[PDB]
Amino acid sequence: PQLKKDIQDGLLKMLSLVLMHDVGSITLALRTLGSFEFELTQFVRHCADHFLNSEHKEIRMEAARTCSRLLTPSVSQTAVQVVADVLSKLLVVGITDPDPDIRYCVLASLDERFDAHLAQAENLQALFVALNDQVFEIRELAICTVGRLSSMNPAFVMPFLRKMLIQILTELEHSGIGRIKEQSARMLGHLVSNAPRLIRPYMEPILKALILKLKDPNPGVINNVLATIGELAQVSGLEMRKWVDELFIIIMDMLQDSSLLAKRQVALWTLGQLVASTGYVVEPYRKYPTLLEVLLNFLKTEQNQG
Amino acid sequence: IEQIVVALGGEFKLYLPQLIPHMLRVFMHDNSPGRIVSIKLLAAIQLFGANLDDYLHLLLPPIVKLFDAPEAPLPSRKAALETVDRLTESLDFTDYASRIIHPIVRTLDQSPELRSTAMDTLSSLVFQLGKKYQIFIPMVNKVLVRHRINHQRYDVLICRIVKGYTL
Amino acid sequence: ARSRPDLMDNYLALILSAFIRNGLLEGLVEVITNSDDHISVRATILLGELLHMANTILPHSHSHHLHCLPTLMNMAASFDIPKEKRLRASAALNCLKRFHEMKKRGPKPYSLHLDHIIQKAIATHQKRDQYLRVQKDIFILKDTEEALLINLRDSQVLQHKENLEWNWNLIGTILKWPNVNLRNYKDEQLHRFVRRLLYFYKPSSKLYANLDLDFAKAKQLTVVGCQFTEFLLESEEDGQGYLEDLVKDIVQWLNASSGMKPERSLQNNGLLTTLSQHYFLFIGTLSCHPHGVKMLEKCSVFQCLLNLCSLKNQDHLLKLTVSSLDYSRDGLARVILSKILTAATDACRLYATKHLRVLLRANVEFFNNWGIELLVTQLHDKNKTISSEALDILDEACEDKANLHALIQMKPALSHLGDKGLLLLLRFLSIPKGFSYLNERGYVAKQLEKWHREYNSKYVDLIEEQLNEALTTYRKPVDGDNYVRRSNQRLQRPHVYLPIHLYGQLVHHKTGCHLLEVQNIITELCRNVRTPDLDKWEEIKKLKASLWALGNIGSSNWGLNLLQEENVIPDILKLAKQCEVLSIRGTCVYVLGLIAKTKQGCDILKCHNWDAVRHSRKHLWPVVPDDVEQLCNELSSI
Repeated sequence: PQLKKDIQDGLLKMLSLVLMHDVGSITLALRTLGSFEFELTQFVRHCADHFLNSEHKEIRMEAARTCSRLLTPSVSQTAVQVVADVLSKLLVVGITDPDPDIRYCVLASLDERFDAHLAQAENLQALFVALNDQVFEIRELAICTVGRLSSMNPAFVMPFLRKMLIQILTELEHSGIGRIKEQSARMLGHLVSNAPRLIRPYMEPILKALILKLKDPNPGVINNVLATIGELAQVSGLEMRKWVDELFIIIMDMLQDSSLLAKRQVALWTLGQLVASTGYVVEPYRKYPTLLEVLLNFLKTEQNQG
Repeated sequence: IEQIVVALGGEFKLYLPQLIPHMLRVFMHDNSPGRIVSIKLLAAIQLFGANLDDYLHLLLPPIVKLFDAPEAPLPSRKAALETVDRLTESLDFTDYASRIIHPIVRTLDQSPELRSTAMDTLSSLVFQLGKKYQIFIPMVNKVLVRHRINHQRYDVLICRIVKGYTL
Repeated sequence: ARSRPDLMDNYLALILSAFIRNGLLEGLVEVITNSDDHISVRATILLGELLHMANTILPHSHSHHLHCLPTLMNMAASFDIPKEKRLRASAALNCLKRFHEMKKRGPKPYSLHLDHIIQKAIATHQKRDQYLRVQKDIFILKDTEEALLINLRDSQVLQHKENLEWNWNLIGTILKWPNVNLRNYKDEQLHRFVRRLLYFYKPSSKLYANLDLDFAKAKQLTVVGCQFTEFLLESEEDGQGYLEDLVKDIVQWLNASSGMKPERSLQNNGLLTTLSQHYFLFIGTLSCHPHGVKMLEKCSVFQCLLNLCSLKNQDHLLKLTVSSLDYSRDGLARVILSKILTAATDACRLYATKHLRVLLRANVEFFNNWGIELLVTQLHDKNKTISSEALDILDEACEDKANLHALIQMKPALSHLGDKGLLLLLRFLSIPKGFSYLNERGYVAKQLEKWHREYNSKYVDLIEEQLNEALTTYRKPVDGDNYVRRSNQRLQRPHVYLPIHLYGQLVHHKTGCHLLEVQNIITELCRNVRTPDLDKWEEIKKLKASLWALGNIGSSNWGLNLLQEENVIPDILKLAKQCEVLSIRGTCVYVLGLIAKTKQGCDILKCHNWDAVRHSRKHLWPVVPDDVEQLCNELSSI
């Protein structure tokens, strides 16, 4: 830990004569460059040849893994336009790519150091058109993006964040197949633990949606609808108290009748996080006299440590 | 169905979503040779208009398999490409832009003989987008160069976003 | 006839409340209520019309509420908003009075005459100008999507009313954003769609009226509407993209100033605590010239604070006058910084300006309500201008004309900066009030302003690469003012400016404007070094468009027809000589023809164009023109 300049001079001597002056020599050098932080002027604009008009697989895939790590030292108005140019060059290849794997890899390099750079008018429309998708796991953080950019620029998003929520409840009470229900039970579970700031004046979308949709005849429904109840009290406290003399009745089918096996490691966690969050105390605990000893069989039958 | 909504007007939103799971089971199985059920259904789809903007995510994603599955016959997929064009002029698709660029690449790779029918599909979409084309400039260099697509109108809408005209 | 009398009665009530006879005018609030009840609460028991009487009573009440608003705030505006919300949620006949409530700040009520729901988005799109409507189109699309969501919530009656409750509770973050940053453009765009949604849906209109019936938000919207007209000449005006930095500078200026913008909701209760806090903060943070825009709220609420004392701020004004008379060595002084809210007490002692306003309102009573808020500010600025012209540097500005002492020295008089070339180079670079100098040369005194216009010509010699707004202001003043023969000769030696081509192409009737324009194009077409060629091609295309668009003008256009023939002979000579510029001019003419094409007349000219394209051309030079003429050929064929 005394000569970093020796490694830096060796890197600038070896990589510059390979990159500036075939296939594996690009990857084995760009993975070497993106390993630790440096002090980077001409090496940023060197990427105007690789991921623009390539037809391979591992060129546009590794385009966001290096440039997101080289910009770690992020008032000096010198390289701000360079960061904006890199942020504009990543979106024209993270959206226009046909492969789902590269579109999954362009979201694994986003950090919290770009909150003030995404407030421009030329960068909001890049994520305004990234809502509809056939790939399911890209749309999981699609609500997290508009929830993170909700409180940062609230003066220009107030019609936008209220018109994505009205299309949510239209498919809960009007679904007939298990695929849409299985997708919706995973989609609604992300907003209850990522962005509480769009929930506290918005009781009415999530209040009525978690009443009638708890009586579905596939263990995946029990595993995924209850993920919303798993964080039901973190976003609001002492608000749902006047309507919870019926929620603790249907839980026994999750406990007894061991025929439809569900993930009890998250089910017991869901039934446990509701106590010490919004203040649930003695008032339901006498209405069941029989389930006090069934937990003695729960703690002796299943051998799951979780 | 198609005689009800043409005589009442624009008030039929109160009985719409009670028949969407009845339509989800249509595209799953079809024992009829030739698939006349979807052909008779698209004739009622073409008279929707501009009143189905609140239940578009339950009918527009499940109609991708009709022009993608190899089990579909040839006259079945010929009448469903302009069906989106019949409702593109009435509806708005400022947020729906990603699913009409990427699947049509692998759609055109399978059936190149249906170019004269599928050539009008993207036209009504790029007439609706406007200033949402400058991102997808090398996409032509991805697609049309591979497939030798030439038409006199295509040099207009590519140029119109470059010079900055609006019509 | 009733707009002047209601304003005079409100001014008399404010003068009685400000004086010692406050008990003789405190019982007129019901008299301010029945005028609000004769058009709104008149249809509560029985509906009657009297439609013209209700329309005249609503407009006079709207003018009295938008004139000063010292009576409704804050014990009568909350009762007036609730009565209007109850009248809008009662029936469809009483709900039509909201447009007069919408015509005060967000006026666009005559866009759609209740037909139809599909034409409401087209009316909202046509409600703009629309020159630069990039963000306005996205705002109109968001408003149309919000109206569609409200229509879905109205059609989800009555077992899926969660979206109606979301639309009713859609002012949670909007009330917090307007109290900290003072930006309610999206709320004004969403409130403008409530008049379009009230055409055929009673429950959606009732939900939209109950959603915007907040008493805490109505006063903030009124303050935002009253403060939007004060930044027209006091602060700097810019676009929508540059307003964020100005809003951040106006919202975050000091530490003690942040405890009054979000707080003090009932500002019309005492109206003495904020002025005392400002007078206490100005004595501490002196000799720094900070908070240039933070004192606008104290200046706007200076005349509205009728419940204050007579000589409460006399010691603070004396301390400010003593501090301003000994801080001339700071290097940054502004006479309109904090002196606008301090000199108002000398002209508002006991019914001084009220009688002069009432005499001007009763003398004509025709248009004494639109520009009254600007005339009062001009009178308050001119009341202290005689002391500012004698207390500041009046004979030292010509000997110490530096970059710091040239703040407001450019508009002292008409002959103040008639030959100052040093300040013009800074005024052209800053451009804070560059458009205000052209109004003095166009309003009056046309005989003594042309030399000042020559100073504008000096600006035409100063900054050749001017902006679009400065070019538009230079083209409008040269066309609006007569005797522009000296300004039309500026294009004789222009490099890339061309400031007399578009101004002369609108209306040309003199021989001097036609004899020089017929030879300038022929002189510019000869120099084939691409500098004057594209300008001559654009001028010929603009002349052809002005000759083709004028279907009825004119009867005395024989000289214009001769100039058009001389330009068409020069266009034929340029087509026989050149190939690239001729193809560019032909593509421009084809675009100008296809922009307003309505027949198949362009297809008949293809047989005459194909014979001319093969007469005198090339194969390599026309390859660049063939990539751009294909769109024109496709537009002419189809």
